[PDB]
Amino acid sequence: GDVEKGKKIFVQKCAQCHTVEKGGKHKTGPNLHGLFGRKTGQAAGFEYTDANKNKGITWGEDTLMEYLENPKKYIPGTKMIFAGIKKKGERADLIAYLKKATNE
Ligand code: HEC
Repeated sequence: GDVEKGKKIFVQKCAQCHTVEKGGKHKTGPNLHGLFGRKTGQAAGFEYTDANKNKGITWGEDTLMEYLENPKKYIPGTKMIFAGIKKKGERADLIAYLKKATNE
């Protein structure tokens, strides 16, 4: 995917609730640094729902593609209030940006 387009999507749809930088603050949602290859619910010091904590999948391109299409369908009971990104291209670009930004 396109990292620059993904950053624009992230700022538009995600950044109000999430930081990506190493040591970045929790906001409404957890800091996302180090997400790739990590199980659900593992950001230190964030109070996850039992639903997010117990989902038990590993974050990566495949699981983010499914989650971000419809978060509540993938993790029923999640307190992430976000309807989803319908378009495959937009999700792919956003995920390309997250793979770069959350590993810097
Ligand atoms: C605030 C209104 C949110 C918006 C907009 C987005 N996210 Fe979110 N997210 C938020 C909360 C409160 C939580 C915790 C959910 C819970 O039930 O405890 C989350 C969770 C995520 C996760 C999972 C993190 C993990 O398992 O460690 C991811 C990967 C995530 N959120 C990504 C994400 C993206 C990419 C967004 C823009 C499309 C986005 N979120 C919007 C709050 C909010």
